[PDB]
Amino acid sequence: SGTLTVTNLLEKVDDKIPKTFQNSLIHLGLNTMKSANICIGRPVLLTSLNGKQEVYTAWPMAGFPGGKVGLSEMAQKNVGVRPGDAIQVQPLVGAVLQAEEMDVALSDKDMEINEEELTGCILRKLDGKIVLPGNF
Amino acid sequence: PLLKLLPLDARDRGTQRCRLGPAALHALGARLGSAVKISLPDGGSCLCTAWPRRDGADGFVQLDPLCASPGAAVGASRSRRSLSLNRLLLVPCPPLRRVAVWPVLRENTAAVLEAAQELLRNRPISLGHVVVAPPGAPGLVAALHIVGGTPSPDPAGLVTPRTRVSLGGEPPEVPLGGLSEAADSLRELLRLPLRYPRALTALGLAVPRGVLLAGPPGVGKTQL
Amino acid sequence: MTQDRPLLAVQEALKKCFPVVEEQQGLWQSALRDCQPLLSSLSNLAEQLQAAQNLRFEDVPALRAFPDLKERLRRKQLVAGDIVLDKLGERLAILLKVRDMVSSHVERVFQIYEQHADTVGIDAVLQPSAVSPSVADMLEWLQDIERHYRKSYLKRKYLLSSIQWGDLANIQALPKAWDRISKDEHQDLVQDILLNVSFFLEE
Ligand SMILES: Nc1ncnc2c1ncn2[C@@H]1O[C@H](COP(=O)(O)OP(=O)(O)OP(=O)(O)O)[C@@H](O)[C@H]1O
Repeated sequence: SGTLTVTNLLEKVDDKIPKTFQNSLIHLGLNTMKSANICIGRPVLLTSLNGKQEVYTAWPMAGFPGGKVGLSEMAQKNVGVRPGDAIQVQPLVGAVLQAEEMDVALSDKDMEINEEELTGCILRKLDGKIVLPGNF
Repeated sequence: PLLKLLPLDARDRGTQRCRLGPAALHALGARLGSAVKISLPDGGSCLCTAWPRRDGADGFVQLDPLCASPGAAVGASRSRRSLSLNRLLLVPCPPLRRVAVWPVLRENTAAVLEAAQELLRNRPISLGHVVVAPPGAPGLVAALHIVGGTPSPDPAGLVTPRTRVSLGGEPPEVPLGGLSEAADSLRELLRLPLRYPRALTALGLAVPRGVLLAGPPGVGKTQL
Repeated sequence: MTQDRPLLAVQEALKKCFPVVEEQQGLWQSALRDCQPLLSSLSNLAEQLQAAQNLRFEDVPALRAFPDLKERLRRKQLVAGDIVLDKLGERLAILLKVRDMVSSHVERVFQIYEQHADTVGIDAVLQPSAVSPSVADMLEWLQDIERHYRKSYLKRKYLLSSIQWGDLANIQALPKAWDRISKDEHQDLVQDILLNVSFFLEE
């Protein structure tokens, strides 16, 4: 009742996924998502065996082999996931609130960058992303 | 019970929507879109529509003041004040048949009347209230002041697509001495090109229009 | 059983309301795709008419055997301008019909909810599901669609009503103010709502 198995995301299919949910997305089968009471568009919380966590958005896939959560490769690096492992998926009953101050630490150091339009690229491509300390 | 105040999202800006939790909607007994009068903490009041939060969590209040008392747009929430629930009321809205508005235009009668009908379409409004146009609105009306109505919007009411819109109107420093001698020398020149509704076109010429002020740096020429 | 009929009365009203919005969105995109080469042609005619207005027709030494050329050339150029503008008023009438029937269907949905309001609770409206969003989300999205259609129609109507043949810098700037109207809106609004409600519609 919560332990599923990871797989890669079905390719193509980019004309049936709304544009606001592009970079924050997992895919699930309809009977699996009906079983563990997850709704469409609501966030879910993912916990691995190492105790690393992530908050993403569910989409009805209508296809993925029943019992298979689909994640991208950045998610698999961020939680720490090889394809063929176990993961814990839960729905969120609490509250999500608007952030106002986010201390980010740049990794490495490329050309020091125009800061304000780097902030414009951050706030344009990442919108509605639920943040945790330690995520990339 | 105390509820917090939060700044509004980018989808509630200019929509007249109040975002409440489910326990406050159970205590108010309101449906979706019903009229809620909010008595503000720093004086004044506003009128809003009740819509639920997506999260389902109770203990938070957001509000967008569009129909406001004049000089009561104090809904900025930097200091995070808390509102009590005893200050929100469920207000019945009968439909109206005639309104009376006074428009504040941006810097003919039919375009101003068409822009008033278009702004006030399907909204709850009260008496002595300013309706502010949203940013990016088409047209020329920037604000409306509500003056009167025949089913009497003192406990407020709803404009309908078949109501009538009519236009009435009733809107209810250092002196520096020492330059007195030269202050009126300026007026004996400049008063005559200030009382000119093309009257000097009709009879006369134009006294000069090109004055020059001179003096030492510090006698207060710019303040004159 | 007693409360079974009120909620399914609102749900078939939403099921009737959404494909109407899909059909008029297709009509709106066809009219907006038709409007652009007419505006480019009107900018070309404004260039030709300003270049004719700059010039004197007696100092040119070849053009003395035809001493009436200016009003004949001006008459033809302005007969082509009237053709383009009547074609443009036809596109504006198509956008008006789209706006009117979308607003009537949304008002019908809110009227049937107001009739069946107090029987169903708040908690039946707020409940989501694994195939469908809640009733309150879909009503809010319908209200957003109606407000977007009203605002875009009046912005395009006032831009089309400010065209005069005594000021010609306006006619050469019209082309980019139309693209600035189309770039200021919420991008991909109707398609995201229809993709969210398609699982509720097909079931
Ligand atoms: N009656 C007065 N006559 C002269 N100065 C005054 C008088 N009353 C106040 N002041 C002082 O003069 C200041 C006004 O300075 P102001 O900027 O007008 O100077 P200015 O003569 O225009 O300067 P500048 O020559 O640099 O343009 C006031 O802020 C005040 O400190």
